[PDB]
Amino acid sequence: EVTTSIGKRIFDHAIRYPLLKSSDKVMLKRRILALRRPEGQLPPIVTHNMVDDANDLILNKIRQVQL
Amino acid sequence: SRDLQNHLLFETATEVANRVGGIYSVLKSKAPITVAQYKDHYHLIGPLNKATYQNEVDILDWKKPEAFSDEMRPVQHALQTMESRGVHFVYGRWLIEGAPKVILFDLDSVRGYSNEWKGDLWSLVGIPSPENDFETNDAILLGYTVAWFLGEVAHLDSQHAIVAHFHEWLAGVALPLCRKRRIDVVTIFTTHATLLGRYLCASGSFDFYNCLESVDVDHEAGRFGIYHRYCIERAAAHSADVFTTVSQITAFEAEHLLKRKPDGILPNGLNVIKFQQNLHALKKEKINDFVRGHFHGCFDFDLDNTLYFFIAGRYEYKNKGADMFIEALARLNYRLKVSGSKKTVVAFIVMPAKNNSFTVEALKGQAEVRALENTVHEVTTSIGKRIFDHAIRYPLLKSSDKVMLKRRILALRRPEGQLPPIVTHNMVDDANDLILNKIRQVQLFNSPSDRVKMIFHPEFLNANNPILGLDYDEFVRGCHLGVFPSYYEPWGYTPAECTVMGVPSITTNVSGFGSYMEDLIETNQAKDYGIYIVDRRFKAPDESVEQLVDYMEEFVKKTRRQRINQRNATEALSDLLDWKRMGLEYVKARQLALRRGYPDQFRELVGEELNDSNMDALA
Amino acid sequence: EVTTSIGKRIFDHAIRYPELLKSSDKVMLKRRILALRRPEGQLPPIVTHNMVDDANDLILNKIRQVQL
Amino acid sequence: QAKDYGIYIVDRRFKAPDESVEQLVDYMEEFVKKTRRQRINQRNATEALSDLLDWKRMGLEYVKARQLALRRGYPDQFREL
Ligand SMILES: O=c1ccn([C@@H]2O[C@H](COP(=O)(O)OP(=O)(O)O)[C@@H](O)[C@H]2O)c(=O)[nH]1
Repeated sequence: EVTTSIGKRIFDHAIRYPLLKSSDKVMLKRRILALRRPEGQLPPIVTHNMVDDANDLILNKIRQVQL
Repeated sequence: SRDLQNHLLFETATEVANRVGGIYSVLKSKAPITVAQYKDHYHLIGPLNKATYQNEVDILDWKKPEAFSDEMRPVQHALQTMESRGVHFVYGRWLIEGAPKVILFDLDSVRGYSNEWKGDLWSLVGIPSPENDFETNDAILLGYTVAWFLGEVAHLDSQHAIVAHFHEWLAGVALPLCRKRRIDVVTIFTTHATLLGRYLCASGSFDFYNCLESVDVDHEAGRFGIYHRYCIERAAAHSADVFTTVSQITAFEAEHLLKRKPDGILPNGLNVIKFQQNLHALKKEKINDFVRGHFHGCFDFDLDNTLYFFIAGRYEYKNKGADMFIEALARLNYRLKVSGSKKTVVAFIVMPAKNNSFTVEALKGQAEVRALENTVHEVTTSIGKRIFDHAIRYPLLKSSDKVMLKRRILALRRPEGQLPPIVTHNMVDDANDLILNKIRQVQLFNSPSDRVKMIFHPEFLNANNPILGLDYDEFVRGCHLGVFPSYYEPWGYTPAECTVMGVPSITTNVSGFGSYMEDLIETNQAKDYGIYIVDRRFKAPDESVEQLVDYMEEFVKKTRRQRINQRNATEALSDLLDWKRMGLEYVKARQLALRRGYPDQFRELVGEELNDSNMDALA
Repeated sequence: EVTTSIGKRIFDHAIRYPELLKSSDKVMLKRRILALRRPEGQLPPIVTHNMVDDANDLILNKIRQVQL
Repeated sequence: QAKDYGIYIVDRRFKAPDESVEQLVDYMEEFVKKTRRQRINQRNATEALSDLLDWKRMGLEYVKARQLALRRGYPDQFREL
């Protein structure tokens, strides 16, 4: 959204002769905050909730080899 | 010599920088209009929600001298004081369209004073209330802190006069305080619904809008446990110079239930340009796609000649009037059989419920169709090449193709006298859920004799729904008619945003929105502007129901070109609803406060004496 | 346009259970083919353009002189 | 009603050569001065007038011309029918 806005502003200037608005910064800065990692929290090794997590063979191996 | 012209604003409620209700929106959508008027002299104030606040707020260091101008220095110093005394607060911009500056009061950093304060309060009124009220404690801690902040601002500032606006009882403690301390600020109070009003239509039943002149003064607040709270609300309403509500209908409760005719009305705007290729024709097709795989196996009708009706939002079964909708609907089916009509209505219900995600039965549908689609598409671009090639050389269905088509069709069969469902989900409490129960009773089971089909999707829509692949704003543009026949609805953003999206909607004169709209359009031109207002105040409940059914029949029985000219008029109405116009009504109320508080300073400014007894009166 | 009808037609049949080239289409196709016939034993050209000195232009005379 | 449904009929039979020109300039000037709403409506009125230009209605005159021609060639023959 922010970039096709830049697009129009740029192209328009060019077409009349002879970039980031505030509104934009406000929303980008929000999208970034939205993305923060909950403090020493690590990228998961599963993508699902495991019915029998503590026993599942694969997670157990991954845990042991410490990745 | 406090300045009336170049003056300052402080807006407070509990929903600043943290969603809790709909006020978070109102204040938010309002932002950029109000920030344009005031720039750095506008400040939202509210209690800090230590969880959400960091995603919501750009945290700022107010201590730097650049953090306020020389003119606004006083607030800096009010804050200096405010930290000195061990109150802590977050200062910064709210991260929303408008970037309005905000003050967030750590209520923990003052729970110390709690006892002296919870004390000073009923001893400024009556008798205290159980510690079983995390709500009012916060309400109070907040009020006292805010009052305290205003005192200091009025103490240190003398350039500008200060308007302090307050939304809803929870942020209304600060108000008695300001009268009873007689501090040099002018106060406005907006209720977004009465507290007494919510409880009375809770379970039941009192011809609410009818027998409320005739309602027990206090005892009624007493029996509901709401008594200490009513008193804050009542206390709040009376202390402010200006008393307001959001809709004409809400000012009828306000007057009788809190005993003060509101000096006006602040109806909720939207920023229209946040809503405004043919969209309708295109989103309709994404709906179509779900209707196809939902009615798979038994598809007896023309989607070319099918109308989409929807009701949507928080699952208030009777206030939202979902009762009348499912009812008006069964009746509409009746009428439509008799007149042997060829049209078909699929009605949607988008109210969230306790669920276990999508019925297997439903995911097979939107799988097998996505499947048939691919095959049909594969078979046809094959035909394409074979045809074009023949043509290009001068001077259709292969076997391989038939084999696979015939499979896709078998895949789609209906499990023998099995009927298209009325839900799309597995319902946690199916046999009790109010909506299914109604649909069952009026016997709409999507029988192929039925001209009205019912579908209930007990989840807010999200775009990557595997079944109904739309954002709700897409789903709306997609439909034909929105039906929101409410009982209790102080404003009701749904019908509003629905209208703004250029979709015709049925509303009711007991709906905040509906009331405002009735009192806007000249009665008859309503229907043709694509707003149907259904009277649910002066008619017999059964009379109303029959009026909703009338409006429905009218809509069905309409030529494509008619429908269009209506839609067009509802787009044209969208401009009436933008903040730019509803925002003047806030300026009317503040200017009231600025007068009533500084009358001679006022009469000196305008050069003459104007009427103060009511908002519009003064303009 | 012809084939995406054929699509719609097949897909509608299928979802509706229990020469698909409708002769409106059959016509417009019969037409766009005729539009392609090469005017009596004339050959696909060896230039795309209305050359000026058509006759004395070197690249051409050599194509003709090798009868391509 | 012509103006609303999209047809400006400039008078060029009666009026001057020149007084027609000022009437063309009128209709144009009139049209420019519409806001972008008034316009979208006008276009909606126009498209609606399409239904009166269809052969599916206009043809009925060709249907008459043919009938009259029969009547006329076989007058009493026709009278029976
Ligand atoms: O799939 C949906 C359905 C509804 N809504 C929103 O739910 C909110 C509730 O509407 P309203 O403010 O009128 O309150 P309600 O009528 O739900 O009590 C509205 O803003 C809708 O835009 C949504 O975001 N997604």
